[PDB]
Amino acid sequence: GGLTDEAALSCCSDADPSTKDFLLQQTMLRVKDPKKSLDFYTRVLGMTLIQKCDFPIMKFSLYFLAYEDKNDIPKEKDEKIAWALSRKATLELTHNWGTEDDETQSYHNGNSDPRGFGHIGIAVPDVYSACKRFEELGVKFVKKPDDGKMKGLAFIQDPDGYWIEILNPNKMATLM
Amino acid sequence: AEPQPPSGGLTDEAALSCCSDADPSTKDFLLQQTMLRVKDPKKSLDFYTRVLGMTLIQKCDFPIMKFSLYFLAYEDKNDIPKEKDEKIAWALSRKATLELTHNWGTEDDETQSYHNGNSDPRGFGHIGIAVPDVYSACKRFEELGVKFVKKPDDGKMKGLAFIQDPDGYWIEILNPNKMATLM
Ligand SMILES: N[C@@H](CCC(=O)N[C@@H](CSC(O)OCc1ccc([N+](=O)[O-])cc1)C(=O)NCC(=O)O)C(=O)O
Ligand SMILES: N[C@@H](CCC(=O)N[C@@H](CS[C@H](O)OCc1ccc([N+](=O)[O-])cc1)C(=O)NCC(=O)O)C(=O)O
Ligand SMILES: [Zn+2]
Ligand SMILES: [Zn+2]
Repeated sequence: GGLTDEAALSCCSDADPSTKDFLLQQTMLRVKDPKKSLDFYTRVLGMTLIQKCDFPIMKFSLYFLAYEDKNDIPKEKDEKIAWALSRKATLELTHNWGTEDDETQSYHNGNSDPRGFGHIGIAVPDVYSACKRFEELGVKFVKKPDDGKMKGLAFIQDPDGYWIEILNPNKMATLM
Repeated sequence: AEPQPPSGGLTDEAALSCCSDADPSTKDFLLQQTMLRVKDPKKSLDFYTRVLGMTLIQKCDFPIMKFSLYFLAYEDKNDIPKEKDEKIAWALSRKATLELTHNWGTEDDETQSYHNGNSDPRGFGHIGIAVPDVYSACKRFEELGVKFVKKPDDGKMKGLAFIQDPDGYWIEILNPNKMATLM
């Protein structure tokens, strides 16, 4: 069965002083087509492209997306890099050059075998109004808010089919 | 030239051409979690809290569906509310949390293991933690028996590391104030 609350806590340790100031900075996902992904994360989800890095020899680019005010992005190159990479909760989208031309290529979202990663999740003020707008924009849904068992929780998909949970923190406790 | 050239990297201009300003309806959206399935929650809780210094900020159990959820984050333990409902609203409104999904029974199934996304079929790559000193953090990780994908001075990007958790998910260990002098 599951762990009890006491057992789970016994498995946890206090933060060592050496981990002071550590922060969970990014989640990296590979994207087939950066044009489609950038449109989705900025226009549909409202994130900001805070940094773009290109690696010509290794043939890939990185796009960092985050919920930051665009006016906070530093102008200087090195300051910009340090600022973007010290923001909490960023998405690092990796574009391996040439995948958009390969009709037989697609990335795996982790929700069918083999499974592992499941989804990223965005907290919103109102799951119903967010999803009504997503519907109007033609967003693909795994789960609309009242579909299935948990009412008021949704799962949408990005252009690669990665699942994105849409949740209201103040309604999670009464889910079902 | 005649044939349509292969797609390559986007120019900075091409990338910005696909970006739209944020609609006001999304102004309070936040990136709250990354969900990873874990084979054994005991090993994962020990790793994330003892090795990486994260805090268990919420635990959820779903008896009928036979799974539990463990939320880990870099939060002060004293900020965790006492009441069950207040605790949930607070934990699920924190930015940058990890949601660990334990499907009951995987820990005793010797034929089972999750996939980390870095071998066929690929998708997800890694999570990343920003630290003040990659070399000192990785020296400690080595002392603790942490599995590495890339030590700080391994490969071309010196000063950047990748470690793995109990399920083999990759975790980047980076110092944001030195990333600009990489390459
Ligand atoms: N073919 C690869 C491409 C992605 C890739 O190679 N990423 C590398 C870290 S980049 C990186 O180090 O990031 C460097 C940087 C980022 C952002 C900035 N900035 O803020 O501007 C500046 C510099 C990597 O994973 N190395 C680990 C290993 O396999 O051992 C893939 O995963 O599909
Ligand atoms: N066998 C599954 C288990 C994990 C699982 O099913 N999680 C579901 C969201 S629970 C959830 O969203 O959350 C319900 C809740 C969480 C936290 C709190 N809280 O903070 O107390 C309260 C309530 C999910 O992925 N649903 C989409 C689908 O499969 O169609 C798997 O993915 O491996
Ligand atoms: Zn990364
Ligand atoms: Zn989730």
